[PDB]
Amino acid sequence: YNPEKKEMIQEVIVEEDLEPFEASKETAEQFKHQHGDKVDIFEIPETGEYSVKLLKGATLYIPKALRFDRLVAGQIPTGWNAKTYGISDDIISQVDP
Amino acid sequence: YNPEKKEMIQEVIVEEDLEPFEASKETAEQFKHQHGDKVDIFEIPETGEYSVKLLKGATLYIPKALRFDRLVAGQIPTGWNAKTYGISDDIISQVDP
Amino acid sequence: GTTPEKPEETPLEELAETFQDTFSGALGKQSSSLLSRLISSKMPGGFT
Amino acid sequence: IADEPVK
Ligand code: NA
Ligand code: NA
Ligand code: NA
Ligand code: NA
Repeated sequence: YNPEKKEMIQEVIVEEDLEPFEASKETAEQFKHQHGDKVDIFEIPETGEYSVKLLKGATLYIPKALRFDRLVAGQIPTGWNAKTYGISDDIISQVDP
Repeated sequence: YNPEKKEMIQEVIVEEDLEPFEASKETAEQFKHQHGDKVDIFEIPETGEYSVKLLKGATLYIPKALRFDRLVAGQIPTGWNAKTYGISDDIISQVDP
Repeated sequence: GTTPEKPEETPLEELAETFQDTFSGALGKQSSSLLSRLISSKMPGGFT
Repeated sequence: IADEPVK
């Protein structure tokens, strides 16, 4: 988290057919399911992977970045680690901080 | 919500410079802030709007769709409306259902 | 595809030999999904 | 080089 660079996404409508890109059959079918008419998917006969041509009218999400004005917080001292208190790695990765 | 068409987004890396698109100065600057080197923004001298050329290497989010397998729920009867119980429009728009 | 009676209580050495008897050597749906995700999420743009 | 299916 960097309050000076908040990551957001903006919906935009594709104005022009995009360049095709490769993807799994499973993923290509997922794109097709969402976009319907507005994406073509085609098996690549050799690889068995699929090409994914996002068409004009499709919706994209383009990352953009906000400057926020709360830059300061009361934070647990840098270096604090549940490990130094004796808590296992398995507990640390299971559990919310 | 349609459990048969869950809307998700997948990160993809732009393989080829995209077609420019128009956007506010405020929004163009936001895109530039996120993407740095990987987007050019340029004032359109006449309009005062900006062109936004997302470059090869930039990250996009492309909507895709999951089929989910919990299609059924115990739902409050269709037509139920806080209004018919006497609750104002102002309360309904302020408050979580 | 199929599984022994109580796979959770079978040691993984032994589970491997039961699967080996009916296994073609082909990657199957779960492995292929995870390798597609590895490449699409952890490899640089255009590295299919 | 020689091919082997995955075990
Ligand atoms: Na927790
Ligand atoms: Na559901
Ligand atoms: Na509300
Ligand atoms: Na509420």
